[PDB]
Amino acid sequence: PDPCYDEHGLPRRCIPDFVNSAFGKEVKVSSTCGKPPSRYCVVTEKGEEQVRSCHLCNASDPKRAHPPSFLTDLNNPHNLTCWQSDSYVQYPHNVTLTLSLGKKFEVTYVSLQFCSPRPESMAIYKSMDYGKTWVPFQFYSTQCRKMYNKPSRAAITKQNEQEAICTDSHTDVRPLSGGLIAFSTLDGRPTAHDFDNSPVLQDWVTATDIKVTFSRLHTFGDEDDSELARDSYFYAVSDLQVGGRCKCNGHASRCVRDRDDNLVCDCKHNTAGPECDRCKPFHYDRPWQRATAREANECVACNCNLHARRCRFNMELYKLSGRKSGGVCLNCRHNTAGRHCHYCKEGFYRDLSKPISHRKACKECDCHPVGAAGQTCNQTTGQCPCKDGVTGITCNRCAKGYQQSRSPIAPCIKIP
Ligand SMILES: *[C@@H]1O[C@H](CO)[C@@H](O)[C@H](O)[C@H]1NC(C)=O
Ligand SMILES: *[C@@H]1O[C@H](CO)[C@@H](O)[C@H](O)[C@H]1NC(C)=O
Ligand SMILES: *[C@@H]1O[C@H](CO)[C@@H](O)[C@H](O)[C@H]1NC(C)=O
Ligand SMILES: [Ca+2]
Ligand SMILES: [Cl-]
Ligand SMILES: [Cl-]
Ligand SMILES: [Mg+2]
Repeated sequence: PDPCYDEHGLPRRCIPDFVNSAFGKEVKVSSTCGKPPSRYCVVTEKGEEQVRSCHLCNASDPKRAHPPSFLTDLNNPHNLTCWQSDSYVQYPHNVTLTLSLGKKFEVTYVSLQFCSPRPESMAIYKSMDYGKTWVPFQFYSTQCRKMYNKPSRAAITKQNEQEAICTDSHTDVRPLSGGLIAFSTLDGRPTAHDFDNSPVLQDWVTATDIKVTFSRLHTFGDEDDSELARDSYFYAVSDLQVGGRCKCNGHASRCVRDRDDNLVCDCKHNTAGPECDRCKPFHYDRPWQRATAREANECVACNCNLHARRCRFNMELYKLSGRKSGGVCLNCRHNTAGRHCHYCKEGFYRDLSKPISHRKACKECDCHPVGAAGQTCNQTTGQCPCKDGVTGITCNRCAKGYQQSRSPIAPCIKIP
């Protein structure tokens, strides 16, 4: 039935399936050819020598068009579909593709398959917010310092596992077609074998949005002086994939769509939030944790003895509890008061025929106006303070050895 839970009832860690989060998703592209229609030449090889061809890009024409929708469409090797950029975009100048996922993902690989020859310099970035800000995932260039101001193949140390390497790898042509770029978020990082227990990595792989930027271009022609180049140079890619899973903090087996049309974890274990990053309301007894293989870490309910609908977590009480219970109740109802709403407030006492949860569990003090030396009774017992000859819970009768008078000042008087 439910993978988020045991054979019997018990919370166990759960993860959504690894998928290609890009598939069929519309990517935004800085440029697309065919408006206005345009000719493009491509120089290529029969292995010993250079052969050059020519073609047209027409947005209008399906057979001769190349939309951004071809980046994520179903990839068939034998029948290829390529997005193609404009021409005469080249350093400085970049073509940029961004993919909004609408929700936070754990990204394993970002991978590209190029129709043109691969870029001399390109960069992958991610966004953790919703497309406001961008931090570098990885750089690719022949000259790293000159292009991106990054050292060449910088070692990754435990000290910083979140820096982006810039490599000269995957900058080569050949291939002038079908070159792959595969970026791995966890590759060469010292705590990756430990990922589940490695928060900084768990942060690293977390993205809402993914951006690819192509900067410098190979010139495969390749006259000096005044050369109005006979050859156009562009960027063309048949496939863009980002592999990974919806980020649920181990608290969900799946993500789903809202009544508000938003992708969110279908959150289990008494958790809430788009990432399951925090506890569901009234569930504040212990603090929030990421589910692990060893520990499910379900948010547990506050105990209000059915007298309060909201509570808050107190870390200090949690600690002094032996890290057992930290919740305290808010705005107890039904004339109760205290951490757990476990006692009646002043002016009331605890009727002990009724269970602590009972809505009537706290009776109003009924303290007899004449036989009692004061109005507020004992919260736990119900006993009113009793003037000298008087007894009863309510201070309503005379003791043995005492006789009743008609006086409101002195109701019970000792015999001889
Ligand atoms: C592009 O192809 C379309 C086919 O619908 C054709 O009508 C047009 O003449 C071609 N060139 C353009 C759009 O100028
Ligand atoms: C290539 O794919 C398109 C997609 O509709 C199809 O119309 C076309 O016939 C395919 N070409 C071949 C040779 O299979
Ligand atoms: C193009 O890329 C440069 C460096 O790649 C980047 O700083 C810039 O934001 C991009 N284009 C713009 C915004 O002019
Ligand atoms: Ca394609
Ligand atoms: Cl093409
Ligand atoms: Cl390579
Ligand atoms: Mg092409």
